[PDB]
Amino acid sequence: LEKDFLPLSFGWFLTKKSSETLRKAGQVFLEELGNHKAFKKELRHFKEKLELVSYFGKRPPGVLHCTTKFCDYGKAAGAEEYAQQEVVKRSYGKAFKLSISALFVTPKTAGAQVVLTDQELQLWPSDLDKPSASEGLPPGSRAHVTLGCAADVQPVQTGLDLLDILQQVKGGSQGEAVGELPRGKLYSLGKGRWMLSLTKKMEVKAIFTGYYG
Ligand SMILES: [Cl-]
Repeated sequence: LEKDFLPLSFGWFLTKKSSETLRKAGQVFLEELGNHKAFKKELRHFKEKLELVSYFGKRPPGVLHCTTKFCDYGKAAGAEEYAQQEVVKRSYGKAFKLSISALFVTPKTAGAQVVLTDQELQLWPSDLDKPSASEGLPPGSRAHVTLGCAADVQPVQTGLDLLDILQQVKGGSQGEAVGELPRGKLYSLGKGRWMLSLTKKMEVKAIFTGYYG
């Protein structure tokens, strides 16, 4: 009868090569964004400039990763429900490619938007608190890699911020780009929200597995 612990969370964990590449790309973005006059003009929402690398002080300590289901060893809602799925068991330990379409910043978080393939969507949970469907967006829209958080912000916030951004962008509030950074168009969504839409999507290798701490 004896029950088994679940992981702390399921997700795609980037290889060291991929993790370092994306981490470097994220840091260059914060450096460039912070230098951009359009960003400096609207510093209200955050002769001195703001170093965003310092602002987003809390970074993922290990390799970067895209979380599917936070489980807390079973103490999270729907953890056992998610973990016993056939597709989760089959995909365990398996290698995937994650497509990064954009990098974004809010006063709370910094992260990368992941656009899941159809296969990868099968690994996306259905019972997320405040899902994409709740905001008129397709499931898996809030898939992401967290690059950094403000001091009193928890990592789960990054998914909420991406969702909020995509609801702005969906409803035609994207507008025209305020400018351009090296690797894409820079969009200002107001209220401290910024998005860099990559000219060429970035691909990273990651293994779908369970994290225990
Ligand atoms: Cl979702």
